[PDB]
Amino acid sequence: AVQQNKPTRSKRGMRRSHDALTAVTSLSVDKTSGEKHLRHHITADGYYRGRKVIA
Amino acid sequence: MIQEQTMLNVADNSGARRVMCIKVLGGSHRRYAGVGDIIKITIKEAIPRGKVKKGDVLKAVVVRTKKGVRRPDGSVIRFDGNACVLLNNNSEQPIGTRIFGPVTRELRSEKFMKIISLAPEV
Amino acid sequence: SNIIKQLEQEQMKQDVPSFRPGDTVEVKVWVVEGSKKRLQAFEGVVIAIRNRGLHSAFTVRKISNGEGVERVFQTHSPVVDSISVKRRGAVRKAKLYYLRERTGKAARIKERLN
Amino acid sequence: IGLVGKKVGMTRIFTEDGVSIPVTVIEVEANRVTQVKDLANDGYRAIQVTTGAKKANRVTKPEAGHFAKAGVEAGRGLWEFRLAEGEEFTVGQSISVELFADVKKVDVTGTSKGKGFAGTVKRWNFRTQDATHGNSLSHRVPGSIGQNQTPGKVFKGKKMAGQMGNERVTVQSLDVVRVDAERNLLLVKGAVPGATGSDLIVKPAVKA
Amino acid sequence: MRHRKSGRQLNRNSSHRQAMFRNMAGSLVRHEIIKTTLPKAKELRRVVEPLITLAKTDSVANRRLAFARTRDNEIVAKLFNELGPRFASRAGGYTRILKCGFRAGDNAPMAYIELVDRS
RNA sequence: CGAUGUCGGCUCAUCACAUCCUGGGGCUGAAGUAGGUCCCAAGGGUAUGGCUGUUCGCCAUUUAAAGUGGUACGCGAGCUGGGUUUAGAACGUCGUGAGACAGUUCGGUCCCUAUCUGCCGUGGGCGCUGGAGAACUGAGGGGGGCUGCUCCUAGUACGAGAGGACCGGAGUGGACGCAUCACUGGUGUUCGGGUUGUCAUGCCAAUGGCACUGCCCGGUAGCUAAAUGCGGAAGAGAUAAGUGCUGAAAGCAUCUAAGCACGAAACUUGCCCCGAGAUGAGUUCUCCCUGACUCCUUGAGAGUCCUGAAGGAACGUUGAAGACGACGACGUUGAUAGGCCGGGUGUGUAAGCGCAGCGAUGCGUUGAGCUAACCGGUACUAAUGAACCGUGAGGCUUAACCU
RNA sequence: AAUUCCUUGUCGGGUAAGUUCCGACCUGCACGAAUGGCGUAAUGAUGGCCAGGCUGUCUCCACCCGAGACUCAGUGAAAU
RNA sequence: ACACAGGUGGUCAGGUAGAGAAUACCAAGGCGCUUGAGAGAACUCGGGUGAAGGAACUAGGCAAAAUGGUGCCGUAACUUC
RNA sequence: AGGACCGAACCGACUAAUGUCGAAAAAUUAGCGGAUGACUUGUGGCUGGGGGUGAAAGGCCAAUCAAACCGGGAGAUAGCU
Ligand SMILES: [Mg+2]
Ligand SMILES: [Mg+2]
Ligand SMILES: [Mg+2]
Ligand SMILES: [Mg+2]
Ligand SMILES: [Mg+2]
Ligand SMILES: [Mg+2]
Ligand SMILES: [Mg+2]
Ligand SMILES: [Mg+2]
Ligand SMILES: [Mg+2]
Ligand SMILES: [Mg+2]
Ligand SMILES: [Mg+2]
Ligand SMILES: [Mg+2]
Ligand SMILES: [Mg+2]
Ligand SMILES: [Mg+2]
Ligand SMILES: [Mg+2]
Ligand SMILES: [Mg+2]
Ligand SMILES: [Mg+2]
Ligand SMILES: [Mg+2]
Ligand SMILES: [Mg+2]
Ligand SMILES: [Mg+2]
Ligand SMILES: [Mg+2]
Ligand SMILES: [Mg+2]
Ligand SMILES: [Mg+2]
Ligand SMILES: [Mg+2]
Ligand SMILES: [Mg+2]
Ligand SMILES: [Mg+2]
Ligand SMILES: [Mg+2]
Ligand SMILES: [Mg+2]
Ligand SMILES: [Mg+2]
Ligand SMILES: [Mg+2]
Ligand SMILES: [Mg+2]
Ligand SMILES: [Mg+2]
Ligand SMILES: [Mg+2]
Ligand SMILES: [Mg+2]
Ligand SMILES: [Mg+2]
Ligand SMILES: [Mg+2]
Ligand SMILES: [Mg+2]
Ligand SMILES: [Mg+2]
Ligand SMILES: [Mg+2]
Ligand SMILES: [Mg+2]
Ligand SMILES: [Mg+2]
Ligand SMILES: [Mg+2]
Ligand SMILES: [Mg+2]
Ligand SMILES: [Mg+2]
Ligand SMILES: [Mg+2]
Ligand SMILES: [Mg+2]
Ligand SMILES: [Mg+2]
Ligand SMILES: [Mg+2]
Ligand SMILES: [Mg+2]
Ligand SMILES: [Mg+2]
Ligand SMILES: [Mg+2]
Ligand SMILES: [Mg+2]
Ligand SMILES: [Mg+2]
Ligand SMILES: [Mg+2]
Ligand SMILES: [Mg+2]
Ligand SMILES: [Mg+2]
Ligand SMILES: [Mg+2]
Ligand SMILES: [Mg+2]
Ligand SMILES: [Mg+2]
Ligand SMILES: [Mg+2]
Ligand SMILES: [Mg+2]
Ligand SMILES: [Mg+2]
Ligand SMILES: [Mg+2]
Ligand SMILES: [Mg+2]
Ligand SMILES: [Mg+2]
Ligand SMILES: [Mg+2]
Ligand SMILES: [Mg+2]
Ligand SMILES: [Mg+2]
Ligand SMILES: [Mg+2]
Ligand SMILES: [Mg+2]
Ligand SMILES: [Mg+2]
Ligand SMILES: [Mg+2]
Ligand SMILES: [Mg+2]
Ligand SMILES: [Mg+2]
Ligand SMILES: [Mg+2]
Ligand SMILES: [Mg+2]
Ligand SMILES: [Mg+2]
Ligand SMILES: [Mg+2]
Ligand SMILES: [Mg+2]
Ligand SMILES: [Mg+2]
Ligand SMILES: [Mg+2]
Ligand SMILES: [Mg+2]
Ligand SMILES: [Mg+2]
Ligand SMILES: [Mg+2]
Ligand SMILES: [Mg+2]
Ligand SMILES: [Mg+2]
Ligand SMILES: [Mg+2]
Ligand SMILES: [Mg+2]
Ligand SMILES: [Mg+2]
Ligand SMILES: [Mg+2]
Ligand SMILES: [Mg+2]
Ligand SMILES: [Mg+2]
Ligand SMILES: [Mg+2]
Ligand SMILES: [Mg+2]
Ligand SMILES: [Mg+2]
Ligand SMILES: [Mg+2]
Ligand SMILES: [Mg+2]
Ligand SMILES: [Mg+2]
Ligand SMILES: [Mg+2]
Ligand SMILES: [Mg+2]
Ligand SMILES: [Mg+2]
Ligand SMILES: [Mg+2]
Ligand SMILES: [Mg+2]
Ligand SMILES: [Mg+2]
Ligand SMILES: [Mg+2]
Ligand SMILES: [Mg+2]
Ligand SMILES: [Mg+2]
Ligand SMILES: [Mg+2]
Ligand SMILES: [Mg+2]
Ligand SMILES: [Mg+2]
Ligand SMILES: [Mg+2]
Ligand SMILES: [Mg+2]
Ligand SMILES: [Mg+2]
Ligand SMILES: [Mg+2]
Ligand SMILES: [Mg+2]
Ligand SMILES: [Mg+2]
Ligand SMILES: [Mg+2]
Ligand SMILES: [Mg+2]
Ligand SMILES: [Mg+2]
Ligand SMILES: [Mg+2]
Ligand SMILES: [Mg+2]
Ligand SMILES: [Mg+2]
Ligand SMILES: [Mg+2]
Ligand SMILES: [Mg+2]
Ligand SMILES: [Mg+2]
Ligand SMILES: [Mg+2]
Ligand SMILES: [Mg+2]
Ligand SMILES: [Mg+2]
Ligand SMILES: [Mg+2]
Ligand SMILES: [Mg+2]
Ligand SMILES: [Mg+2]
Ligand SMILES: [Mg+2]
Ligand SMILES: [Mg+2]
Ligand SMILES: [Mg+2]
Ligand SMILES: [Mg+2]
Ligand SMILES: [Mg+2]
Ligand SMILES: [Mg+2]
Ligand SMILES: [Mg+2]
Ligand SMILES: [Mg+2]
Ligand SMILES: [Mg+2]
Ligand SMILES: [Mg+2]
Ligand SMILES: [Mg+2]
Ligand SMILES: [Mg+2]
Ligand SMILES: [Mg+2]
Ligand SMILES: [Mg+2]
Ligand SMILES: [Mg+2]
Ligand SMILES: [Mg+2]
Ligand SMILES: [Mg+2]
Ligand SMILES: [Mg+2]
Ligand SMILES: [Mg+2]
Ligand SMILES: [Mg+2]
Ligand SMILES: [Mg+2]
Ligand SMILES: [Mg+2]
Ligand SMILES: [Mg+2]
Ligand SMILES: [Mg+2]
Ligand SMILES: [Mg+2]
Ligand SMILES: [Mg+2]
Ligand SMILES: [Mg+2]
Ligand SMILES: [Mg+2]
Ligand SMILES: [Mg+2]
Ligand SMILES: [Mg+2]
Ligand SMILES: [Mg+2]
Ligand SMILES: [Mg+2]
Ligand SMILES: [Mg+2]
Ligand SMILES: [Mg+2]
Ligand SMILES: [Mg+2]
Ligand SMILES: [Mg+2]
Ligand SMILES: [Mg+2]
Ligand SMILES: [Mg+2]
Ligand SMILES: [Mg+2]
Ligand SMILES: [Mg+2]
Ligand SMILES: [Mg+2]
Ligand SMILES: [Mg+2]
Ligand SMILES: [Mg+2]
Ligand SMILES: [Mg+2]
Ligand SMILES: [Mg+2]
Ligand SMILES: [Mg+2]
Ligand SMILES: [Mg+2]
Ligand SMILES: [Mg+2]
Ligand SMILES: [Mg+2]
Ligand SMILES: [Mg+2]
Ligand SMILES: [Mg+2]
Ligand SMILES: [Mg+2]
Ligand SMILES: [Mg+2]
Ligand SMILES: [Mg+2]
Ligand SMILES: [Mg+2]
Ligand SMILES: [Mg+2]
Ligand SMILES: [Mg+2]
Ligand SMILES: [Mg+2]
Ligand SMILES: [Mg+2]
Ligand SMILES: [Mg+2]
Ligand SMILES: [Mg+2]
Ligand SMILES: [Mg+2]
Ligand SMILES: [Mg+2]
Ligand SMILES: [Mg+2]
Ligand SMILES: [Mg+2]
Ligand SMILES: [Mg+2]
Ligand SMILES: [Mg+2]
Ligand SMILES: [Mg+2]
Ligand SMILES: [Mg+2]
Ligand SMILES: [Mg+2]
Ligand SMILES: [Mg+2]
Ligand SMILES: [Mg+2]
Ligand SMILES: [Mg+2]
Ligand SMILES: [Mg+2]
Ligand SMILES: [Mg+2]
Ligand SMILES: [Mg+2]
Ligand SMILES: [Mg+2]
Ligand SMILES: [Mg+2]
Ligand SMILES: [Mg+2]
Ligand SMILES: [Mg+2]
Ligand SMILES: [Mg+2]
Ligand SMILES: [Mg+2]
Ligand SMILES: [Mg+2]
Ligand SMILES: [Mg+2]
Ligand SMILES: [Mg+2]
Ligand SMILES: [Mg+2]
Ligand SMILES: [Mg+2]
Ligand SMILES: [Mg+2]
Ligand SMILES: [Mg+2]
Ligand SMILES: [Mg+2]
Ligand SMILES: [Mg+2]
Ligand SMILES: [Mg+2]
Ligand SMILES: [Mg+2]
Ligand SMILES: [Mg+2]
Ligand SMILES: [Mg+2]
Ligand SMILES: [Mg+2]
Ligand SMILES: [Mg+2]
Ligand SMILES: [Mg+2]
Ligand SMILES: [Mg+2]
Ligand SMILES: [Mg+2]
Ligand SMILES: [Mg+2]
Ligand SMILES: [Mg+2]
Ligand SMILES: [Mg+2]
Ligand SMILES: [Mg+2]
Ligand SMILES: [Mg+2]
Ligand SMILES: [Mg+2]
Repeated sequence: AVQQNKPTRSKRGMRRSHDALTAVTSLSVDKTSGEKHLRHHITADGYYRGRKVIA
Repeated sequence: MIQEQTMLNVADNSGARRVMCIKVLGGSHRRYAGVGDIIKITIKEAIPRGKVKKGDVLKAVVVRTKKGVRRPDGSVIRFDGNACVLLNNNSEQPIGTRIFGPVTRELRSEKFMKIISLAPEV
Repeated sequence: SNIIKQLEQEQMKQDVPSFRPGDTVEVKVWVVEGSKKRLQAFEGVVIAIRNRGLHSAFTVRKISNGEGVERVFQTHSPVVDSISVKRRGAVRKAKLYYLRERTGKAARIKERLN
Repeated sequence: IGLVGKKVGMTRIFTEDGVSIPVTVIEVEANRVTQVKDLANDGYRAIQVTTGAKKANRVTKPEAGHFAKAGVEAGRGLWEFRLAEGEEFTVGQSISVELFADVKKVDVTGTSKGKGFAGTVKRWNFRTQDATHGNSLSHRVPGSIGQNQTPGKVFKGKKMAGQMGNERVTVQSLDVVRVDAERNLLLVKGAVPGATGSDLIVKPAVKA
Repeated sequence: MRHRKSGRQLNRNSSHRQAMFRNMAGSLVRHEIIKTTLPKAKELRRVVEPLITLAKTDSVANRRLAFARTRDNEIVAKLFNELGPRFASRAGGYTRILKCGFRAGDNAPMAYIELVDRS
């Protein structure tokens, strides 16, 4: 337990280098409607692979 | 699977009714005996007319065990009681004239050919 | 797999008589006195049966002289010569381990006879 | 030399005298040679083999070309074996299980089963501390890991909790039982590393 | 280490986990479509699809089993009468998963589960 | 002294050699067996119990041995708190008394989520000079090194007898390690059954809920040890202690000063693992990119239209892989998972009805029904067309050199 | 001996083995008669020792069931 | 000090089993405890089961395990009867 | 009849584990003692700091006790840091 003496801005930074989260960069396009969504996920309106799923 | 503090019923008629293993012989840090291994015994209960009195330290051979004896074929022979035959420390050989109950084939290691002849089964 | 199942099916002796648990079985067993080759008997009540094809087995309990003996036989072993059935028990359990705790009159079982 | 082969469980062979010898069933298909490495090019003499069969898509171009060089079909994975001076093989040659017909004992190498992050009790056979008799939050822990001021440090190669298994290991001098030429099997006495389906690099016993 | 094992614990005890599938399987058959967490949807398949097979052979013992499971005579009535003969030609795969993003209050990966018909 | 937790035990160790065992030797008041001492040797091994807080010690029984020490009399941010040092009380003793006494006796809170170093695991980044995917090489590092007893040589050598070998060889043990789950078993709150109380589905019957899985009996896969395989090696190099050969200095002599040999579990290899971040960044193999333009301080400059490859990542189904990353299998040109079908297994004769009975119940249909992770199949459901990052023939200086 | 220093006194019992325990011996360092002496049934979350039963306390750990630990989203400390 | 698993006096006392206001399951009536979702490592916590042995553990059977109800039969030394 | 027996309420606090920047400035969980009396408890009184009260531990007297707490002498004094 307990730090003997405080770490720096640098160390604190060096630890956080990996905390940066990645983007999706992989948006789909629905065949019929042409709406953007995640791969293997349904659309906002309710489509999946050019067919109506949920009203 | 016999070890220090294991109590044993006695197969032969030397005198002892119940005995206790005080040591397993034949190596350092040796955990268990069984099958037909030598152990050191103390007599915790003896009959009045027997050859050996109570609280006497002597050697013995484990003839029956509850955990049992494995064969070469994959079969196993178990029993319903851990049992041993008493021996004469330096002389070896069984003290009792007769042996009650069965005894396994893996006991057939010469020196014990006296023990197998007296036993009724196996 | 098929590769294993092919290796198991060739070894299995194809003439094992059917017996249930609670049957008074008399197993014949090959024993060897150095040079000799004898057939020992081992009559007793069947307590448990393990079916795994080639890896099958069964427990025979025999209350011999003095104390009880319990012998697990590997059904497809060449040491097991033959497995004759004397009686068939009217028990309604696969494993009869409660018979270890019983002796004499309590240990005896009803006859099937159907 | 040695052969590659998939582990296919275990069985037991009943010998006529009585003994039920426990055997591992190793399928050893036609191990076909992709490259013959030698002292002119490589600085050592060896053969690279393959076995099984990838689907016509999962193999990439760099790997698929490597197979066209020899002319063999794209077998799944690739392995190498060092030649023992005298023996010499050709590219596109199909080695069979018959190489183990003459030998008695074999070293089987494989990938041991993955136990994961194992503790010191499991991994290094550490003794658990007293389960009661006062004990507080330290039953299965390692206990001490060093001295004091003197090293002022834990020594390297200290036995600690970590990744157990999923490592290449060799069980040496396993006695061969049967060499099924027709079914392409190699029955060996005992148990070999890895689970059913894992790849086994079998070879003759170095400890002769 | 859980090698070769099956069944998701889902941060619950056994009797609870068996109940929440008994409720959710009942709910799926009634409404014919459900929004739930992607693993709950996945593990609902293991429970529901065996009820649809049991529902094909309409008799008594099967009704009593299908009532021993579910524990709702309505769901046992919607099985056998409707969903039994409707999934007669189809050999397995009576249910279908469709991922629908994430839950607002906790970011759980949601997923619609429904019967392969809705007509 | 604005605190460096003091004995003993447990867990975990690690080094020294002044070696307890195992290995190699000299002398011996060494016939052999067994010693005695001394020399080299630190590779590996080195009790379990009774008593006491004990360390130690004595005692019982093992063992080849039960080594001596260092490591804050190793190790309390790892555990214990029996002892010693708080407050209570008592005994003896000392004190007129308050109280006091390595004199004794009974009872008496052991805190800390780890920043850094270190250590065991496991990844992301960039590098290794076109990119990519594979297969190696090995610098270097780590692992492993225990040993009994039985028989054979041989009742041989040796010895008056009794006793009893070296040197070799074989077998089977213990301990320890590695692997595995074929067997024997354990486990198995996801499989089957019995059954107590009570509540429920209208009720009977049949189910289910709750009672620690309500209590039990069995048990599939998995994981597993007490279960079953395997291991320490022979081999070589250089030696330690020692034994020698030839041979001076020193007509001889003497193992050495030239020259030449032997010689141990030590040392270097051999056996297993990791391992080119080995920046000294090695090799082999295959794969992929062969288009334009302007711009100025003409530079490995900076640009612009186009092209986007090999391949990777991402996403999905997932795994005998896994904390998370990662690692492996599969994505419709498909058995990756779920289902479904058929087994196998398990439990042990379901339900309904029928009959015998006053009733409980008994049969009968019936080895039935129900069967988790098993096995073999099967595209029925879900794994989507695409996007995405990754480019455009890869410096300079020489040398060997092909036209 | 809650008192004994020399001390693990000496002998006996129990145990394979007992610095503890129980019985006795007096050599009471330094017991002793209402700061009570010696007995003593009953009683005790009392101190010491032995036996049976029972047990994962242990030989020697194994698996299983939940709650955290671990990952994702939200909120978000502390000693130093 | 808190929407803090603490403390706080009196009254009302349904069913089944039970000696019972114990306990189990329920009724009336009330609640699911103001972070969830995954995964199913070590390790900790609370539990379950355990082959053979059975106090060998340890300062000490600490902790667990075990015994357990009602009726009847029977029940020793010692005793202040 | 009983400072009788077993055992809930109630009162206690022997053991263990958990907790030890806790859920809690003394608690939780499983066992544990008393439970018709020297019992326990509600409401209101009385006793005051060298004073009280104390089946006596130097215990308790508002989370404070070998002499409370608050204000004052008061910036006590300090050969000490
Ligand atoms: Mg500082
Ligand atoms: Mg971070
Ligand atoms: Mg004696
Ligand atoms: Mg053995
Ligand atoms: Mg069993
Ligand atoms: Mg493609
Ligand atoms: Mg791929
Ligand atoms: Mg690969
Ligand atoms: Mg794995
Ligand atoms: Mg272990
Ligand atoms: Mg292991
Ligand atoms: Mg231990
Ligand atoms: Mg404690
Ligand atoms: Mg702690
Ligand atoms: Mg604890
Ligand atoms: Mg604590
Ligand atoms: Mg700790
Ligand atoms: Mg802690
Ligand atoms: Mg130093
Ligand atoms: Mg230093
Ligand atoms: Mg061998
Ligand atoms: Mg699976
Ligand atoms: Mg789980
Ligand atoms: Mg959670
Ligand atoms: Mg329940
Ligand atoms: Mg709807
Ligand atoms: Mg909805
Ligand atoms: Mg289910
Ligand atoms: Mg099913
Ligand atoms: Mg069917
Ligand atoms: Mg300081
Ligand atoms: Mg210590
Ligand atoms: Mg010790
Ligand atoms: Mg130790
Ligand atoms: Mg020396
Ligand atoms: Mg010396
Ligand atoms: Mg010599
Ligand atoms: Mg060493
Ligand atoms: Mg060395
Ligand atoms: Mg060496
Ligand atoms: Mg001990
Ligand atoms: Mg004792
Ligand atoms: Mg003491
Ligand atoms: Mg010491
Ligand atoms: Mg010492
Ligand atoms: Mg001393
Ligand atoms: Mg000593
Ligand atoms: Mg000792
Ligand atoms: Mg001795
Ligand atoms: Mg001795
Ligand atoms: Mg001896
Ligand atoms: Mg000896
Ligand atoms: Mg000696
Ligand atoms: Mg010192
Ligand atoms: Mg110390
Ligand atoms: Mg210490
Ligand atoms: Mg420390
Ligand atoms: Mg103490
Ligand atoms: Mg005092
Ligand atoms: Mg005076
Ligand atoms: Mg003192
Ligand atoms: Mg004192
Ligand atoms: Mg004392
Ligand atoms: Mg004390
Ligand atoms: Mg006390
Ligand atoms: Mg204490
Ligand atoms: Mg305490
Ligand atoms: Mg404590
Ligand atoms: Mg601590
Ligand atoms: Mg680090
Ligand atoms: Mg590491
Ligand atoms: Mg990386
Ligand atoms: Mg990467
Ligand atoms: Mg890069
Ligand atoms: Mg280059
Ligand atoms: Mg190049
Ligand atoms: Mg290149
Ligand atoms: Mg490259
Ligand atoms: Mg090297
Ligand atoms: Mg090395
Ligand atoms: Mg090493
Ligand atoms: Mg030896
Ligand atoms: Mg002879
Ligand atoms: Mg002679
Ligand atoms: Mg002889
Ligand atoms: Mg010699
Ligand atoms: Mg020798
Ligand atoms: Mg010798
Ligand atoms: Mg030899
Ligand atoms: Mg060790
Ligand atoms: Mg082992
Ligand atoms: Mg299996
Ligand atoms: Mg079910
Ligand atoms: Mg019933
Ligand atoms: Mg009702
Ligand atoms: Mg209902
Ligand atoms: Mg009713
Ligand atoms: Mg009914
Ligand atoms: Mg019926
Ligand atoms: Mg039930
Ligand atoms: Mg209910
Ligand atoms: Mg309830
Ligand atoms: Mg409860
Ligand atoms: Mg009971
Ligand atoms: Mg069982
Ligand atoms: Mg079983
Ligand atoms: Mg073996
Ligand atoms: Mg050598
Ligand atoms: Mg050499
Ligand atoms: Mg040499
Ligand atoms: Mg000369
Ligand atoms: Mg050796
Ligand atoms: Mg050597
Ligand atoms: Mg040797
Ligand atoms: Mg090599
Ligand atoms: Mg190598
Ligand atoms: Mg390797
Ligand atoms: Mg390693
Ligand atoms: Mg590795
Ligand atoms: Mg690397
Ligand atoms: Mg490189
Ligand atoms: Mg180079
Ligand atoms: Mg250009
Ligand atoms: Mg230019
Ligand atoms: Mg540019
Ligand atoms: Mg562009
Ligand atoms: Mg692009
Ligand atoms: Mg192109
Ligand atoms: Mg591609
Ligand atoms: Mg592409
Ligand atoms: Mg790339
Ligand atoms: Mg998945
Ligand atoms: Mg990721
Ligand atoms: Mg990846
Ligand atoms: Mg594909
Ligand atoms: Mg399949
Ligand atoms: Mg197909
Ligand atoms: Mg069928
Ligand atoms: Mg079956
Ligand atoms: Mg029947
Ligand atoms: Mg029937
Ligand atoms: Mg039923
Ligand atoms: Mg029926
Ligand atoms: Mg029935
Ligand atoms: Mg009839
Ligand atoms: Mg009738
Ligand atoms: Mg009548
Ligand atoms: Mg049948
Ligand atoms: Mg069946
Ligand atoms: Mg199924
Ligand atoms: Mg399948
Ligand atoms: Mg499809
Ligand atoms: Mg097809
Ligand atoms: Mg289709
Ligand atoms: Mg260019
Ligand atoms: Mg070119
Ligand atoms: Mg160029
Ligand atoms: Mg006295
Ligand atoms: Mg007194
Ligand atoms: Mg004394
Ligand atoms: Mg005696
Ligand atoms: Mg004595
Ligand atoms: Mg004791
Ligand atoms: Mg005395
Ligand atoms: Mg005097
Ligand atoms: Mg006095
Ligand atoms: Mg007087
Ligand atoms: Mg007086
Ligand atoms: Mg008095
Ligand atoms: Mg007195
Ligand atoms: Mg008294
Ligand atoms: Mg009292
Ligand atoms: Mg007591
Ligand atoms: Mg006592
Ligand atoms: Mg006694
Ligand atoms: Mg006794
Ligand atoms: Mg629970
Ligand atoms: Mg928690
Ligand atoms: Mg994900
Ligand atoms: Mg967070
Ligand atoms: Mg702060
Ligand atoms: Mg709240
Ligand atoms: Mg209270
Ligand atoms: Mg009031
Ligand atoms: Mg009223
Ligand atoms: Mg009634
Ligand atoms: Mg009531
Ligand atoms: Mg209640
Ligand atoms: Mg009711
Ligand atoms: Mg309500
Ligand atoms: Mg919560
Ligand atoms: Mg868990
Ligand atoms: Mg537990
Ligand atoms: Mg636990
Ligand atoms: Mg069970
Ligand atoms: Mg057990
Ligand atoms: Mg048992
Ligand atoms: Mg016992
Ligand atoms: Mg006892
Ligand atoms: Mg002891
Ligand atoms: Mg005892
Ligand atoms: Mg003691
Ligand atoms: Mg002790
Ligand atoms: Mg207790
Ligand atoms: Mg209990
Ligand atoms: Mg009773
Ligand atoms: Mg009774
Ligand atoms: Mg009754
Ligand atoms: Mg009486
Ligand atoms: Mg008596
Ligand atoms: Mg009298
Ligand atoms: Mg008495
Ligand atoms: Mg009186
Ligand atoms: Mg009264
Ligand atoms: Mg009373
Ligand atoms: Mg009382
Ligand atoms: Mg009471
Ligand atoms: Mg209550
Ligand atoms: Mg309390
Ligand atoms: Mg307290
Ligand atoms: Mg309590
Ligand atoms: Mg009570
Ligand atoms: Mg009481
Ligand atoms: Mg009072
Ligand atoms: Mg009062
Ligand atoms: Mg009060
Ligand atoms: Mg009061
Ligand atoms: Mg007043
Ligand atoms: Mg006043
Ligand atoms: Mg005043
Ligand atoms: Mg008071
Ligand atoms: Mg005082
Ligand atoms: Mg205050
Ligand atoms: Mg005080
Ligand atoms: Mg004052
Ligand atoms: Mg003044
Ligand atoms: Mg001042």
